[PDB]
Parts: sequence; C-alpha cells; structure tokens
Amino acid sequence: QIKLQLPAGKATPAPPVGPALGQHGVNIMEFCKRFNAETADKAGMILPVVITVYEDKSFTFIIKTPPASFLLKKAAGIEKGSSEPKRKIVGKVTRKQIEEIAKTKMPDLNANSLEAAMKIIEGTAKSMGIEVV
RNA sequence: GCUGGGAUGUUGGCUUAGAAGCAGCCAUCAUUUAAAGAGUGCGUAACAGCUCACCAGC
Ligand SMILES: [Mg+2]
Ligand SMILES: [Mg+2]
Ligand SMILES: [Mg+2]
Ligand SMILES: [Mg+2]
Ligand SMILES: [Mg+2]
Ligand SMILES: [Mg+2]
Ligand SMILES: [Mg+2]
Ligand SMILES: [Mg+2]
Ligand SMILES: [Mg+2]
Ligand SMILES: [Mg+2]
Repeated sequence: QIKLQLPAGKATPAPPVGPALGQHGVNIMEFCKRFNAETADKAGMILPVVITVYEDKSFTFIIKTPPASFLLKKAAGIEKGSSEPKRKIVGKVTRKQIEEIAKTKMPDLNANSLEAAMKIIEGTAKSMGIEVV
C-alpha cells in the first residue's frame, strides 16, 4: 500500500509518479488515466491518493481532500510556507477562510464540531507562517 | 513485567535528488481520546519496519 500527493489532472511522469509505486508492482499507465479520471471533478488542486496493490499487482486507490498546508497556501494566495514559521509570517487568511478549509477537509478530519475542525486547520496554518484575521 | 493500543489534520512549514516523528533550520498547534510527542533511539535512498513516551487490562 503506497500513498502520494498527485496533482488533479496529471500523472505518468517518471520522477513524480513512475519509480515510486512503479517499484511495488503497480502498472503506471492504468493509474495515470484512472487517477486523472475522477480527479477531473476537482482539477487544479493537489490531492493525496492512497494506492493499494494486491499480491496480483492489481490495485485500487482512495482519493482524499487536498492537504491543509496546500489549501492554506492557496487561500493566503502564496506559493510557499514561511521558511521560519511564527518567526516570519509570509501570508494570512480570514477566520472565515479557516472555516472554508475546515469544511472542505471535514471528510478527512476527525473533529466532532466545525469549531474543532477549524482549530485543526489553524494548527497547520500556525506551522507554515500563515496568520488568521 | 506481560499483553494490547500508541490514533486524525499530516509526508507540519522550509530545505533537499529525497528529507514522510528521527541530516538540517523553523514551528511544536489542533483533533479524537483511556492514551498517544508534529516524537526516544535503531532503521530506509526516501518510505516501510522495530523501539520509546503515553494509556489500558492482568
Ligand atoms: Mg459562520
Ligand atoms: Mg510496567
Ligand atoms: Mg507493547
Ligand atoms: Mg513534510
Ligand atoms: Mg521534519
Ligand atoms: Mg526528515
Ligand atoms: Mg530519517
Ligand atoms: Mg492532548
Ligand atoms: Mg476507546
Ligand atoms: Mg500502563
């Protein structure tokens, strides 16, 4: 069982994909087209998928919501997180934005309340030099 | 002491060919918890895997 974060509508490259699971038994081509199939509904974003390979080299994979750090980057309109979180703020997002992301990632979050969800997201923002306003 | 658990965002941000708790720098929050560090050491190219913290039962 392998896991990785592949961009929406794109796959097959050797450096990014290939070698990775391609060395566990997986047949790249089938995944590239397959992944890029459903990753059509949500394109442009980087989404993490969990590939599972059965003894017979066959496989399946679940597509999850994009990473918090990623959504956060997007929200703050930045490209990278601070090189020194807290010491240097490189961006910021509104409390409502935290709410949006928390809502977006909810299926993958284990919070029992939207409040707890936002607290989770804020923890990530605090780790990448992104402030909340 | 023994057994079982040791979870979720998440491979935290940066860096890097990679850097996924564990080269290095910064941060070290939040969730679900009985409990579980943004992780004690081993380990991998990076993962994996083993181990410790911590909790539970005996
Ligand atoms: Mg509201
Ligand atoms: Mg004891
Ligand atoms: Mg044990
Ligand atoms: Mg990382
Ligand atoms: Mg690290
Ligand atoms: Mg590392
Ligand atoms: Mg390491
Ligand atoms: Mg706690
Ligand atoms: Mg329980
Ligand atoms: Mg005990």
